Amino acid sequence: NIMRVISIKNYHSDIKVIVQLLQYHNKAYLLNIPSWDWKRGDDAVCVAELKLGFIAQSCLAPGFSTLMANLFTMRSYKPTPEMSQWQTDYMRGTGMEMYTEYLSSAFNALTFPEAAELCFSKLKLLLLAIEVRESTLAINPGPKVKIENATQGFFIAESAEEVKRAFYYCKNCHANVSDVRQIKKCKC
Amino acid sequence: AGANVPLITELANDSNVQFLDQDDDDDPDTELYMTQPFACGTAFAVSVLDSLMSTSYFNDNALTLIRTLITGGATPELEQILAEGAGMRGGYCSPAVLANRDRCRVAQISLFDGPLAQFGQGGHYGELFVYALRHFGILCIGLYRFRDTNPSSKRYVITNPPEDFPLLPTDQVYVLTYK
Amino acid sequence: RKFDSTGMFHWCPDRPLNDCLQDRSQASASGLRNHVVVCLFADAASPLIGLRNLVMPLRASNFHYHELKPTIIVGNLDYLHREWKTLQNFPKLSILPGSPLNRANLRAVNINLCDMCVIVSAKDRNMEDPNLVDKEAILCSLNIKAMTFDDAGANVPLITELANDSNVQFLDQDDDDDPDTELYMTQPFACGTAFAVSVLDSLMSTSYFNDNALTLIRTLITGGATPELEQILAEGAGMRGGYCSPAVLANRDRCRVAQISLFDGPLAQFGQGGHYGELFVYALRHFGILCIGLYRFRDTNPSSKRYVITNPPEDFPLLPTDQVYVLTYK
Ligand SMILES: [Ca+2]
Ligand SMILES: [Ca+2]
Ligand SMILES: [Ca+2]
Repeated sequence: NIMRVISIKNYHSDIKVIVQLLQYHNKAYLLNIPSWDWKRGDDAVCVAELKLGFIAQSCLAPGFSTLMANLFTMRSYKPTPEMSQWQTDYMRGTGMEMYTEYLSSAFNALTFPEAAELCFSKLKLLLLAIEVRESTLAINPGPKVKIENATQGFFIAESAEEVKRAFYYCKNCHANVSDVRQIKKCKC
Repeated sequence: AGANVPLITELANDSNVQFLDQDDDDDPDTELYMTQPFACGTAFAVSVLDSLMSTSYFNDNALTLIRTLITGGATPELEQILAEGAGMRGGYCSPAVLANRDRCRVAQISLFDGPLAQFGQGGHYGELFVYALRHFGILCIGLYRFRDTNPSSKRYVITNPPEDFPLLPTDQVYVLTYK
Repeated sequence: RKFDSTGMFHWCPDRPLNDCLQDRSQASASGLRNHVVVCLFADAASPLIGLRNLVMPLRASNFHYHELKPTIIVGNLDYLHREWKTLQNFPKLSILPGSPLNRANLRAVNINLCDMCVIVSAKDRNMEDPNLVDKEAILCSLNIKAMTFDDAGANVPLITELANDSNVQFLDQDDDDDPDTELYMTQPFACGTAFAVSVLDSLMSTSYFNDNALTLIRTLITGGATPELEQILAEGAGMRGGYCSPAVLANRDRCRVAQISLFDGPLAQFGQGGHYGELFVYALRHFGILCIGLYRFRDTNPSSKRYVITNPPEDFPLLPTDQVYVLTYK
């Protein structure tokens, strides 16, 4: 797989090459290829780094290994009647996933905790992080970090179209609507 | 204190997850994620990270999100230092560098003691999330609820439940902290 | 000084490995510059290459002791303990343990200030695949090109031995690559960056036709590997000699190969405007020099990759940046 990368990068340098490595010491060889550029999204998905990392965070907070593992497998909620009370609540948790989408102009000049509250209370979307314009990736910052225009927000939600309610939100129009499916309106 | 020892087992095979726990319904047809040992954080197969190749394409930043959240700040700065071959290095460092201790780690908050215990008795998850966010600077991701409530000490994950979801005094809540 | 019985090489008394052994502390302390770096890949069980044959011609009696380029081999101790039996009788030789993929090893050596970094692989050739054969040889060359120094990254001159000819394409990063195209036509070979073994298949034919043409180059390459040596080495006691008589030491005069840049010196006038034919005649009369060919820059209109031109025409224009291959009497 290291040689597969070299052959691609030999043919053409400017290209995104994502690799699945197994051992962590082999990741050092990919980083020393001259064409391999971190900046343009060449991600060496090292399994041993992540595998043990997921486990390591469970030592700090048990069960976190399977909180995160479910966020990246793209699932959908199909509650069969054979399941019990505890399983149906778990299988809803499997259907949640990470998503990136831009916040609307309603969130501009507004603090993080108040913004994350509006996403949860009204829109029903858990807002984790906001990328701030070197684009720094700030996870759950305090009240000091404000929201600039066209900020990329990181959401835990059921689907991507559910997160698109953040993009179509309006303080003038949608502020009195209880049904959250009624926020499909791009017209604000 | 015998079965109450918390442990997590790495596995080569997904089908071998059934042999770990002694009290559940087992089918090799059922996938690894639906099984009782995985749901409770007792197992972790490698197969669940096959989907991570797709997310790295679509969401370039979603992969680098979790590497901050998991490894505890594995910056590219480190990866190039380690590629140079002399291992880890540092010293005492300046106060500008040591101001980078503030980032959000993950943590559990039991709803037995403390100010949040009031919500565990009667109230819902939505009421907890709003109160915790304003005062403390906390995002409640999910719950780690007991399987049996009517007794083994096996708790299962519930990632981002609904607004109106009832809590118990025995629950534990996953949280991103600033402490 | 000490010399071989033939009077062809710089000899030494026999040594143990720990005299010439170094760590990263001791190697960096030694102010190494304008030298050779043998990046050697080998297991303990892997068979002998005979790095003796690499180091021997570098230690030719044509060169003075101060002029010798100090060689630093980088590999296993278990492997080099075998080859030390042959290598021990050569001055300015230094062994540093560990693999040459580690940048901590190369930065201690000062690979940025290297005349030629030779990459060799002693490991078993074709035991698995054709693609995974030169994994170490390619990754080492790419590692050195990628490095940057602060007192020179891609400007480090190196030459890579290869098992497969098709793997030559992966070395250089900026050229048109086809496995249909033979090894000799490729950009890495033409610039002296690669050297496959396959180019010496033709040497079996020349040894039949021109009996003397094979023994010509053994004088010109190995630096006077006389049959006298081969029978001494067959007797099994290694290299030997001492101080030797003035009749034997008068055999230091033979023609070595050398490059002459046309930037400074008296030959610089020809590089500006004149031709190769005008250079050859002037150099031959005054200095006793046969200009064989040129080592011209590929890009002229900027990477530092020069390519070979063996015996060009009489009317061939020169540049001030060119370098000329020459047989000297110095
Ligand atoms: Ca879903
Ligand atoms: Ca079982
Ligand atoms: Ca190439």
